Amino acid sequence: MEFQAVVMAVLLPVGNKPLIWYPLNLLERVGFEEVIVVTTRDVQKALCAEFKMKMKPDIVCIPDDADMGTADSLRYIYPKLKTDVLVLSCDLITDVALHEVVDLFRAYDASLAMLMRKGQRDFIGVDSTGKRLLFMANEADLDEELVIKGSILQKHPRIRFHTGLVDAHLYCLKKYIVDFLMENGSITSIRSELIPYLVRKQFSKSLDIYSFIKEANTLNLAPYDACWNACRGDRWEDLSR
Amino acid sequence: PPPLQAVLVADSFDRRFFPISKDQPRVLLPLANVALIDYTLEFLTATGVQETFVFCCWKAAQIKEHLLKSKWCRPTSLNVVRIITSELYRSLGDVLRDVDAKALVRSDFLLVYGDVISNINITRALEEHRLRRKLEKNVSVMTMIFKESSPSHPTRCHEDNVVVAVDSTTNRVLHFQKTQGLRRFAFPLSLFQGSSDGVEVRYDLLDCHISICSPQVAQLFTDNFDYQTRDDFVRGLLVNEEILGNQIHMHVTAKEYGARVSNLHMYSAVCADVIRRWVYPLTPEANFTDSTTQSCTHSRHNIYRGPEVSLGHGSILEENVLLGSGTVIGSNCFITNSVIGPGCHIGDNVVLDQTYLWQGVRVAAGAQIHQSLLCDNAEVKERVTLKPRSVLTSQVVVGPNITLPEGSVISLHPPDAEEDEDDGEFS
Amino acid sequence: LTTLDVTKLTPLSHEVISRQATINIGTIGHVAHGKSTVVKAISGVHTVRFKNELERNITIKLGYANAKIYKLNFKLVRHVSFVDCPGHDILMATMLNGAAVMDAALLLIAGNESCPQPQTSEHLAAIEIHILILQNKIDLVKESQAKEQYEQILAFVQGTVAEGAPIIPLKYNIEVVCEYIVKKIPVPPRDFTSEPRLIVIRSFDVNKPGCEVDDLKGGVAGGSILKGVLKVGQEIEVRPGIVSKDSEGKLMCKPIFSKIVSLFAEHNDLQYAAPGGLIGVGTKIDPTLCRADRMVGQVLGAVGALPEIFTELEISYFLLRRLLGVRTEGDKKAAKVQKLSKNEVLMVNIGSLSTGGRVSAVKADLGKIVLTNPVCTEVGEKIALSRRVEKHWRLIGWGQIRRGVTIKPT
Repeated sequence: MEFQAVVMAVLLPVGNKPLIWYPLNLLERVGFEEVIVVTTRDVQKALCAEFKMKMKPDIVCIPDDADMGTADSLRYIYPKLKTDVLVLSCDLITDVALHEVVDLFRAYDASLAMLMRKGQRDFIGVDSTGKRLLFMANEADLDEELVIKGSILQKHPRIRFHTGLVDAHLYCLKKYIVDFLMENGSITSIRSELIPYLVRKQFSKSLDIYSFIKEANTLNLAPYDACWNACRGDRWEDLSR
Repeated sequence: PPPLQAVLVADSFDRRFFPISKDQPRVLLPLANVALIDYTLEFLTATGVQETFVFCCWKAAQIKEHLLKSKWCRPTSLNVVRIITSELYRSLGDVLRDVDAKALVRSDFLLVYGDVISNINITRALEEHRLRRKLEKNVSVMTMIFKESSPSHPTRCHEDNVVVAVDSTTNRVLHFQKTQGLRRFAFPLSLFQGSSDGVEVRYDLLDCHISICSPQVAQLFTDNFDYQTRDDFVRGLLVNEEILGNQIHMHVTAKEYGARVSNLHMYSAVCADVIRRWVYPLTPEANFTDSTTQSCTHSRHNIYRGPEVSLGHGSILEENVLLGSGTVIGSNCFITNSVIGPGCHIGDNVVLDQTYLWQGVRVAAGAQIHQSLLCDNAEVKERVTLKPRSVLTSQVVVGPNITLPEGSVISLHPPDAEEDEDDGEFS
Repeated sequence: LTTLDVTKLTPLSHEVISRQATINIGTIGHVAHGKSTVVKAISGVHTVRFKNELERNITIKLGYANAKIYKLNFKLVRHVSFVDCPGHDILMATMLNGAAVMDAALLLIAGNESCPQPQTSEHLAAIEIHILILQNKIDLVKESQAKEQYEQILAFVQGTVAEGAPIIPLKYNIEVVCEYIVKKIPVPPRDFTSEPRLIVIRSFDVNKPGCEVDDLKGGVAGGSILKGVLKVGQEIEVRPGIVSKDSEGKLMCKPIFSKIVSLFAEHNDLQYAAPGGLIGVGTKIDPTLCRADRMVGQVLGAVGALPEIFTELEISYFLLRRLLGVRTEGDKKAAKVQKLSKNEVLMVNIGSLSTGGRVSAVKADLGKIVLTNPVCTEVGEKIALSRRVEKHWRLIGWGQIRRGVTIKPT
């Protein structure tokens, strides 16, 4: 076995049906007999007990500490990791055929595969084919000018930029990425620092990073407006399921 | 609906050809035994222009004399060239301001430099420009011509390499900057927020220096005094966004050739491309300028032979070689990837590689010449070896038994040339 | 209705005979696209709209807006014009090159903060020079209003070295300011006995497309009268004229002579010309020769105005150290006026005539600036010199004309 499904939670079973049920069901839509979930401990390290009342095919739950990011959660869960991982988030409501994303991880033997959607602040730049992303940054770390290296333009003279895209927080990741995460404690969150680090490190036996663009669904974001939109669309989403 | 008009600038206002420019205008430099002005004029005639104006400031007499005896000045020609001369011109801004003041253009004219080698057909770009002007109610003001390429091609010189950020949907230029002496590039974030539908950064383009312009360009030039060159105008318009928006659009071609010679690097690249039929129908044997001397015959390996060449016994023309009429070739010569002007004289056992010899050049036997340039009426003595990138200008004769260094530009005029002499290289 | 006539000898500044536009009152401040609302409240909505074309120089063109002041069914006491354009540097440079520019100064500052823009406006007002500030921070707390009044009092005390006697504080403020201005605006002395002289700041062509074969009137230029009064039918002449360099040398300048068919204000104006307004002289000039804003930058005279056509002028270099009043917190060489570098394109704005020029040469006492276009202003008048800092031309220095090159073709 080489994929080990991993679910992050740092959520709340809100909605008509429990929120965490929605992504987990997707895992049982395509194989994935076993799954690892990590719960929060700042509120209470017992949400696993509450979640144990569901009826999924098979569940594995692990408590965490009070303060721990996604990268910190992976750092804690590493001893249970033996192969490539598939990190998801509890807040994610989508009907994506997952087989596309892993195909980028499969065909090109990439070091990272992610899902990215046309939202309806953070800049990303992919190549002409729209598969291998080349640059990514956020306005938080940029003052007024966006900087592009000469070498990347030498290797790729045509970059297509996207601005309003929304991440789905789903990533196929290699094992040596987790080993490097072990080697350095300076990383606390995946999205905040880890992905841009790899993107920059692609250009110093190299690093391959790919993103798949979708046009159907986003994740239930922290704002309550996203939860309301997810509730509105849940009837249509579950009509097929 | 009005006939097409093209303003032609016959003066490269910078100084990138000294000391060559001190004796002959750059626009009249023979590329393939044909003046660059003839190439640009033939391009304009083929693309459909009917009226052209050529503005000359440096050595206007020679340019006028060459033009009046050219094909385009005949009454049968479809282009009515008009030579405008004035010694007060100092930049393209002055030329455009004079165009606005004299009020030549009616609408939707062409702006090109006088040293452009191209065969682009601008009908599609012209239609797009006119359609956008009519739809947007005189918002769009400029259209640029760029040729797709790779950042490693020799034509993409490090001096004039450029990078753009454009709108993929509407072909609208949003940022434009040269890349000389830069390891990283900066792009303003504001253009992202105005249109979040997706900008695209392009580095694979090549600046053909071809523009479709509106009288609004002339008005902006005659208002903005500080503007001197096209790049200055583009940057000023792209920094003064909200006031007089005046969106700039771009047209990219990938099936036709277009370039602008600006230095010996570009000159050599363009000559190599032209000899290799990269600018078809323009060809040395095509004789697009109906002159008797440039009649040529085409053979295998692009060996172009003029009339009365008289190849010597044992000599070998390897490939990509053009010989002017009246040339004389010695014995066991080895000429490769070079151009020999009419009336030259070459000795025995001479080796020529990637060189360029204009009319009247004389070379003694046994010389080795690589990648250098020899202006007209130059002469080389025996046992002389020229290193790559050497230059010989205007009848300078190199003395026997000497090997010039790598960077060796010499001319009659003392100060500009690194060395001046007439019978040697040592002082 | 108007009560104009065609019989006058020596009109007064506040004479009711014209009562259209007497004194040009300029308003310089840190409004930042807020002074338009103040002008609209004080004058009207669209009182001045007679000829609109594609704007040529939006940021370098002065804008006039007349306004009639009445009090008592009411009697019109005076009619001043509000003149304000974007960019304080251009207005300051125009003012500091002669006279007849913004006789009454007003400050449309805000009572919300004391940002660097108010300091720049105060410095510009001090350099140009009667001033009068106004608090535009409407709908503010009464305690905040008192605090703002104290801060403005402190700022006025600081500025009292040059000018520190302003007093002012939604339509009630407009009436109060109008009354205060009427009581305080001194009458400016204008010499109407001199020969007429105008600067053309706008050109027009009223010939509509597909017009009649004979009913095609053209040549309605627009500008401001420098000194004197002119009547309809006078044989006016254009000092710049048509310039043509086709002679393979110096450009021949042929003056254009035409009879003044009419003079128009925002309303219907009389034959006589009232100094201090954006009057439009409709003459019998060729419409083609004066296209949309094509004839701007010229001097209209009636008796061959004394300004001779000039091609190059030798001025005296005298520049400021830093940017006047503009010194931000960073100030990393931002307020660093560069030396008189050769071959630098800068405009000289003599009064209202703004031409361009590149410095051919200079040795510490006289820069020979060759004008971009031929101009005719004066022989020894004060000529400014402005340069572009960052997409914005700003005044850099002053000087006086000493010698140069001139021509007069006919």
